[PDB]
Formats: sequence, structure tokens, C-alpha cells
Amino acid sequence: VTVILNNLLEGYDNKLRPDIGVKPTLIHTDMYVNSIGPVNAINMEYTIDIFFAQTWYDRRLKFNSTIKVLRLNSNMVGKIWIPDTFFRNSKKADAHWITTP
Amino acid sequence: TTVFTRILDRLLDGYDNRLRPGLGERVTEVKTDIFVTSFGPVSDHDMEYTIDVFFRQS
Ligand SMILES: *[C@@H]1O[C@H](CO)[C@@H](O[C@@H]2O[C@H](CO)[C@@H](O[C@@H]3O[C@H](CO[C@H]4O[C@H](CO[C@H]5O[C@H](CO)[C@@H](O)[C@H](O)[C@@H]5O)[C@@H](O)[C@H](O[C@H]5O[C@H](CO)[C@@H](O)[C@H](O)[C@@H]5O[C@H]5O[C@H](CO)[C@@H](O)[C@H](O)[C@@H]5O)[C@@H]4O)[C@@H](O)[C@H](O[C@H]4O[C@H](CO)[C@@H](O)[C@H](O)[C@@H]4O[C@H]4O[C@H](CO)[C@@H](O)[C@H](O)[C@@H]4O[C@H]4O[C@H](CO)[C@@H](O)[C@H](O)[C@@H]4O)[C@@H]3O)[C@H](O)[C@H]2NC(C)=O)[C@H](O)[C@H]1NC(C)=O
Repeated sequence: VTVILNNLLEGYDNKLRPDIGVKPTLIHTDMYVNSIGPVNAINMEYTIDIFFAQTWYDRRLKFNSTIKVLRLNSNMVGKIWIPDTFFRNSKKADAHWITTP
Repeated sequence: TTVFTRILDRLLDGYDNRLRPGLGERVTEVKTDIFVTSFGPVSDHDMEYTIDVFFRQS
């Protein structure tokens, strides 16, 4: 499996999105809301905790093997292109880093 | 000493932390233990509570 990951990362440019010169990158988004926190009417804001998932296609990361799926923690998240998704109306947003990312 | 240094240096040669132990062979079993040093204050205004823990995983 290490060979597969090394081959995928070999000759990979994470600065460029997939289909950079072909078509828009289609991303399918999912949300699971754990809790909509208290609504601060004084500040006009509300806290919300979510599991945010994004699915897209990157033909650069194609691999032919019997594994059929590589399940990985955050370690390679910085090694590939990730969407630039941000929340437009978020006064403050934080990711979680305990125990690990 | 020399034996200690060579053991430490050569331990991770050819090691991939991206993969869990026993990937494709078995299920990784983790034994968990918690020692609550101090059950922190419970915040009614937040539905929140703090707890200081020594968290052990084997
Ligand atoms: C002005 O100046 C300030 C101060 O300098 C500056 O603020 C700083 O901004 C930078 C971003 O620009 C920020 O750096 C990143 O932090 C990432 C981790 O989280 C850190 O923050 C969390 C939470 O802090 C935030 O909390 C609030 C929001 O939630 C809010 O206050 C802020 O946003 C705040 O930042 C914190 O919990 C973390 O604590 C630790 O745990 C991290 C675990 O990943 C670890 O990286 C940290 O070093 C740190 O670990 C030590 O401390 C803990 C205890 O706190 C101990 O338990 C540990 O043992 C350590 O002693 C962090 O503080 C951090 O992950 C970023 O580094 C990752 O990403 C960058 C960018 O991609 C990479 O270059 C890094 O290599 C690294 O990427 C690896 O890991 C990710 C997964 O996390 C993988 O996806 C990557 O592929 C990669 O892993 C692969 O490669 C590496 C080698 O590259 C390899 O080792 C791996 O095995 C693997 O192969 C980055 O450091 C910084 O924290 C922040 N400083 C502050 C706030 O003090 C401003 O930006 C400046 N402003 C301007 C405009 O200039």
C-alpha cells in the first residue's frame, strides 16, 4: 500500500485543482449537525457543530490495485489538493485537534 | 550509549505512519484507560463540563 501512496504522490502538484483546463471541479457536500449551540441575540450569532464532508474526483489519484479504497487519517490531507471551502457568514470557526486532527 | 542510539535510529527505517498496524491483516485493538485527576467545574450556562484526565491508549 505504501507503493500505491508513493506512486500517487509522485509527480503530483497540489497547487493545481483537478481538471484545471477542462471543466469546473464538481464537489458534493454533506453535513451532519451534532448540535446547534446557543443563539446569542446580543451578538446576533449562533454556534453550530458539524461533520462537513466533501466528495470530488481527481484523476491524478487513480490507482489500479486489489485494495479498491485507501482509508487514511489527516496525514495526507496536506499532500493533495483540497477545496478552498469557507463559511461566508462565520464570525469565528475552529477545527478540532484533540487528540489528533 | 551506542546500542541505545543505534536502536533508536534504526527503529523507523522503512516505517509508514500513514498506515495503521496490521493493515489488511487484522483489526487494530486499542486498550483505553482514563484517570480523572480532577472532575472540573460543570457550567450550567453552557451545558458544558471540564475534566482533567490522564488518557492512556495501548
Ligand atoms: C502571525 O503569527 C501567528 C503565530 O505564528 C500565526 O498563527 C499560526 O498560523 C499557522 C497557520 O498559518 C498555524 O499553523 C498550523 O497549525 C496546524 C495545527 O494546528 C495548530 O493549531 C491548533 C489549534 O490552534 C488554533 O486554534 C484556534 C482555531 O481552532 C485559533 O486560536 C487559531 O486558528 C489557532 O491556530 C493547535 O491545537 C495545534 O497544536 C499542535 O498540534 C498540531 C497537530 O497537527 C501540530 O501541527 C502543532 O505543531 C502543535 O503541536 C505541538 O503542540 C501540541 C499542543 O498544542 C503538542 O501536543 C504537540 O506535541 C506539539 O508540541 C497547532 O498549534 C498545523 O498542523 C500546521 O502544520 C500543518 O500544516 C502546515 C500547512 O499545511 C504544514 O506545513 C505542516 O507540516 C503541518 O502539516 C502536516 O499535518 C497535516 C495534518 O495536521 C497534514 O495534512 C500535512 O500533510 C502534514 O503532515 C505531513 O507532513 C508533515 C511534514 O510536513 C509530516 O510530519 C507528517 O507526518 C505528514 O507526512 C500549522 O502549524 C499556527 O498554529 C498558528 N500559530 C498560533 C496560533 O500560535 C499567524 O498565521 C500569523 N499571521 C500572519 C497573517 O502572518
